[PDB]
Order: sequence, then structure tokens, then C-alpha cells
Amino acid sequence: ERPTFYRQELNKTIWEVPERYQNLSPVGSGAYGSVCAAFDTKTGLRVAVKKLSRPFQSIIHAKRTYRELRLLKHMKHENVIGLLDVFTPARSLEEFNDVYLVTHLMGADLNNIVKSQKLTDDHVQFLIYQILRGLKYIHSADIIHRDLKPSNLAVNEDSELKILDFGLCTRWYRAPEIMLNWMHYNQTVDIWSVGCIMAELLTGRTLFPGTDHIDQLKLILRLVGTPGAELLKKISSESARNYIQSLTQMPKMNFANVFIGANPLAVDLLEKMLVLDSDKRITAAQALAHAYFAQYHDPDDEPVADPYDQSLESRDLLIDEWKSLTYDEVISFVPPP
Ligand SMILES: C[S@](=O)c1ccc(-c2nc(-c3ccc(F)cc3)c(-c3ccncc3)[nH]2)cc1
Ligand SMILES: CCCCCCCCO[C@@H]1O[C@H](CO)[C@@H](O)[C@H](O)[C@H]1O
Ligand SMILES: CCCCCCCCO[C@@H]1O[C@H](CO)[C@@H](O)[C@H](O)[C@H]1O
Repeated sequence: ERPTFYRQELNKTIWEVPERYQNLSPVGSGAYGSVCAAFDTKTGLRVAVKKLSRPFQSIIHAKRTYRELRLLKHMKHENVIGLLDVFTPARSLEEFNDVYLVTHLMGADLNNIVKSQKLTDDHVQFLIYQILRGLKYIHSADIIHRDLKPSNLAVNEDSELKILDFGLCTRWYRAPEIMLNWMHYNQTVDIWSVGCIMAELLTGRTLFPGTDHIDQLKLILRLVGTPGAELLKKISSESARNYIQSLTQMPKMNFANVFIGANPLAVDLLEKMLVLDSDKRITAAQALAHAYFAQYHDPDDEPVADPYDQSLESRDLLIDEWKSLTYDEVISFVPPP
């Protein structure tokens, strides 16, 4: 049984949606497509509905539409954006051209909730605990976020937090190896970001507000020191090793004299997150077991994902192949409990 759809002009196109979604009100448009807030009469929930723009305009658009859908369908965790619904007005493949995605309405990001204020230690424990819990899940699926920052973090007024992959509402939270276009990366690029987020929550200041790419690097090296010999050993590029070999060696500052007054557990966790050598950074699961999170840690409700086959989305296919693939993802969607 199909729901009854209704047609309505919004953000300069005809939106066509099930009647369960009421009171459509645009929150944003862009090249990606646009979004309305709505009330979902069926669940009683305030929801965001995204209408993809030009989803099947080209191979690249089609490919991306398929990845976005597939990723959304696989993310099922309290601290990660998930899918409430996916729908198309289309009744067959032959007429399939629009894709709408539904999730909880999110009216505020982490910036919007903290507003450059120091938070209490307890409040930072809660926020960070959740980021890390979502990241354990995400990383267990063999995914690296790669651009974790306060704008990619949805936080309601109960400080309940979800990781996003789009700015809801800088380069300051990026791992130094991402800033340096390092060919390889591990999941601890995201742990670096968490450390930057956590420092700023504690202190009320951006940790490394560089004015540009190199000023950013200088600020980082100042806190965490220049590469040691173990780290230099693992540099492939002759130009990167010759650059480093020519730096005046600086020592890693004492984080106790940077985070004056902070809980000593908080300083300890930060020392473990903000190691230059990414092989040396704490992992999410490890950070979740750290004493800093004693009050929130439950080793039995820190769930993992089935690894996520990213090969199916990096194929080189034809428009109408990606579109039928995407159409099957729509048809197969099972609403969550
Ligand atoms: C690339 S651009 O900066 C961009 C901006 C916003 C969004 C954007 N996408 C969504 C959104 C909506 C429904 C979904 F199912 C998935 C994502 C939202 C959203 C979700 C919940 N409440 C408010 C807004 N914002 C996507 C891309
Ligand atoms: C759905 C929210 C879960 C977070 C998973 C985010 C996965 C993001 O994955 C990232 O996407 C970028 C392009 O936007 C790529 O350039 C990066 O290489 C990639 O790591
Ligand atoms: C001058 C500033 C240099 C920044 C040093 C970045 C060190 C990051 O750490 C490196 O991460 C790589 C993945 O990117 C791994 O392959 C390396 O083994 C690891 O040491």
C-alpha cells in the first residue's frame, strides 16, 4: 500500500510528499538540494525532509546519491544521524527521478549550544563521551569522518549529541596529517579532532586558531613539539623529511600548564588524543574506557556496526545503473523501531 502524496511548491520546485508529513517549512537550500522542517503526524516527530537536487543528472551525482542513501541506511546509532524514512513519489523505476530523505529535525549545532563559553567538567564529560561513542560505532564500520568539528555536531538543549557529515547551521579541528595532504590516514585523525573540540569546551578558546595553513601548523607544533626520531622514521616523502630535519627541535609543552585548573583526568585524556604521531593516539574504544568517563561509561551499551562495504559505491557505473541501484535502496528501506 502506497501513502497518498500531496504536491506543494517550496524552495522554487514542486515538492511531492506523503501526507504524513505536514506543515513544511524550508530551513535551507543549496546546490545539494534543499530541506524543510515538517511535523510527522505518523510518529509525532519534528523531522527534516531533504529533497536531493539533480540526483541523477550525471554519473557523479548518481554515484553520490547512492552513497548518501546507503550510508544513511547503515548508520543506526544514538550518536549518529540515521534515516527515519526515504521516499519517492515514483511508482516505478521508469518514473524515478526524485529522492527525499527524512531524519529528526536538528535546530542547533555544538557552537549554537556552547557559544564560546567554558563548560563545566561534568558537561564536557557528557558531550565528549557521546562524540567518542558515535565514533567507536562509525570507526567499527571502517569509516573515517576526516572533518569532525563543532558544526558537524547536532546537539539539542538536553545536550544529546549526534555526529553529522555536513555543516548543520574551518580547518581548526583537522589532524596535522590532513592539513598536509598525507597520502595515508588512520581513524585517529578523528581523535585529533575530538581533542581540539574537548580543549575548547574546557577553556572557552579554540586550541589552534591558525590564520592560514602554515600558521595552523606552527600553532600545533608549539603545543605538541616537533617530530621526534621515531616519527621521522615513518616519513616517506624526501621533501617532508628534509623540511622536518631542518626545524629547530621544540619540546612538547606540559598540558597541565596549558589547561590550568582542569580535572587531571581531562588533561591526561587530552595528552593521549593530541599526539603528533597518529599511531600513538588513543582510539575511541580506548578513550571510552578512560577514567575521565567513569560516570557515563557502559561497556555493554557502546555498540559497534557491521563493517560497511565501501566498494559498491566506488565502482565506475552508468547513470541508469546507479539510479536502479538507488531505486532498490529506496524500495528495500525498513523504518526503524
Ligand atoms: C553541503 S551543504 O552545506 C548542506 C547543508 C545542510 C544539509 C542538511 N541535510 C540535512 C538532512 C535532512 C534529512 C536527512 F535525511 C539527511 C540530512 C539537514 C538537516 C537535518 C536535520 N535538521 C535540519 C537540517 N541539513 C546538507 C548539506
Ligand atoms: C552519516 C554520518 C556518519 C559520519 C560518517 C562520515 C563519512 C565521511 O567520509 C568522508 O567524506 C568526505 C567527503 O565529504 C571525503 O572527502 C573523506 O575522504 C571521507 O573520509
Ligand atoms: C611538521 C608537522 C608534521 C606532522 C606529522 C604528522 C604525523 C602523523 O602521524 C602519522 O600518521 C600517518 C597517517 O597519516 C601514518 O602512516 C604514520 O605512521 C603516523 O606516524
